Amino acid sequence: MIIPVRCFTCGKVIGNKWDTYLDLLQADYTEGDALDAIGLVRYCCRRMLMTHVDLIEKLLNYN
Amino acid sequence: RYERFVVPEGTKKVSYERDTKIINAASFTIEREDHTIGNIVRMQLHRDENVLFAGYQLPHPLKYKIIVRIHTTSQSSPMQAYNQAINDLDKELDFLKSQFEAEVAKFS
Amino acid sequence: GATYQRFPKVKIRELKDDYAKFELRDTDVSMANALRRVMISEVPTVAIDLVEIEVNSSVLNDEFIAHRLGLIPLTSERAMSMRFSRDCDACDGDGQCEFCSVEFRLSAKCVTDQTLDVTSKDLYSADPTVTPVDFQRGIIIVKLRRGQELKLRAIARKGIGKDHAKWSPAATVTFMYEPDIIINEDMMDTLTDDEKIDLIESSPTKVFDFDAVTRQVVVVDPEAYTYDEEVIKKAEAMGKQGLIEIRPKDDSFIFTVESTGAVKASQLVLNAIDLLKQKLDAVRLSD
Amino acid sequence: PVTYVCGDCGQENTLKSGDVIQCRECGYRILYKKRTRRVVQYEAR
Amino acid sequence: IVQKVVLSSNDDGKNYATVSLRQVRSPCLGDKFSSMHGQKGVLGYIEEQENFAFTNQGI
Ligand SMILES: [Zn+2]
Ligand SMILES: [Zn+2]
Ligand SMILES: [Zn+2]
Repeated sequence: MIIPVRCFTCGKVIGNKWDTYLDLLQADYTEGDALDAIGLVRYCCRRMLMTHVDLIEKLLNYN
Repeated sequence: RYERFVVPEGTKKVSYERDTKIINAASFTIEREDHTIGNIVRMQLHRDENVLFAGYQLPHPLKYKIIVRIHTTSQSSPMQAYNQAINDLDKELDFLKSQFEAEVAKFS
Repeated sequence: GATYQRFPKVKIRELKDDYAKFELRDTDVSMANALRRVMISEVPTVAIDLVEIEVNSSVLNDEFIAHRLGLIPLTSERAMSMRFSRDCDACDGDGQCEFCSVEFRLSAKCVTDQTLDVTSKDLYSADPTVTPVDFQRGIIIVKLRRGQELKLRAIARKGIGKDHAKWSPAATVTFMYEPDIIINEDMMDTLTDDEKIDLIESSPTKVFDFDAVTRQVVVVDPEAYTYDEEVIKKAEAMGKQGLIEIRPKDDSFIFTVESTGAVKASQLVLNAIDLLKQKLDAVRLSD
Repeated sequence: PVTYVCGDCGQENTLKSGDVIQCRECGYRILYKKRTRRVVQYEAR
Repeated sequence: IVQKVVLSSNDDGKNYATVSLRQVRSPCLGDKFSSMHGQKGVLGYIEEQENFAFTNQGI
């Protein structure tokens, strides 16, 4: 539903990086450059943000 | 219920047992330890000169318990070699801590 | 009266809060591995362990919220001085009590017609020493729309990463062997320079490079090597055997330490050394 | 005080007998049991 | 844990009740998994993190 607090494999805090990643995507960045500018170096941490599905917005409408 | 981690039962933390087939040979059984203590104690005993066998083993990889086997020469005994290894490891850790504190104070 | 002691040597190359890089030499790989294993699984921190929920009107269930709250890093400099809750006799758990427990509270309710975020900046402790770590907006917990509400009370305790990964202070601690690279220059002259470019282009990272100012090759940054056999398999594929050679330089390592911020990156190494001393002392023989 | 809500409008009925299962202000036949006030404890694990 | 209780009725005079129970599971030692290429299997061991073999970045 929401972004997980930590990466599954290593345990780095990523839970305060979703809206920043969406803001960088909205200003016409590639996904690799949006993750480079945000500090993620290991590919385990990058696949947490490239592959997240944000289901909380759909859950908020349908009650 | 998540409490049986580092606490042993009414057993000893370390139990000594001097085997009968080979002389100057013993097996120390340590409760609530794993690869961390066993590997450095093993590789410190190999640095000793009156140690002919040193080896550690988990009896089962899902148990938190190790067994350490030492065979010495006649110039020493297994218990002396065990205690000498442990004291050398403490003095090495103290030297390391002093070096690290000096470097951290240097970097600021 | 015998001594068989080692003397490790430390040289820090970059140090800041939450990050440390340092090279360590003249000890064994068993000691470097002991420091790594203890820093991942033995150094204690403080994290939320009990959650008591009064109102939950959000679209998320209670185990989701409790598992999210368990993984938020708190400031834990007191964790070496406080005691586990299995050892404390001055209380019953179940509330705020020094040496074993911290109480947190949270309450939120949306009244606007916009969606309200509930972050980790809404958790208020009854102890001003143990707070959430400051990094932004804060870590998201839940979102509310209108007329929904979250209200709870938490109990944060002390533990280690061997028990649950929420108590681990290391997002990633690792080391690597330091390499020793020799290039036989008497066989390096035998190669024309496009074959030298063909050799250098086989390496995945930037370990070798080509200086045409002397029309030769040079090993620059010999720590970007990753111990794959690609350049050696390339030189064995050209037939020119023994042109390069790489051996791991024994008793020399490079540590990299990152912390979640609960504790500093120097304090993690120092607490690892203290705990490893404390378990070397409790194993002794009395005799 | 066990009370029910209507899943269509939201009127808070109070059923204590076993006559029928029906709302008043709608006429529809679906009701939910309301969550009263109590504390439930969880591990954060 | 009780999630909801729903009470319904019919048009020909019949009452229904439904109670829902919520459970939360992490994988245990005989749960079943498969890739996207038909390689199914069962979980046979859960290993600690510091016992796993690691790369030069710590993955
Ligand atoms: Zn990661
Ligand atoms: Zn207490
Ligand atoms: Zn109605």
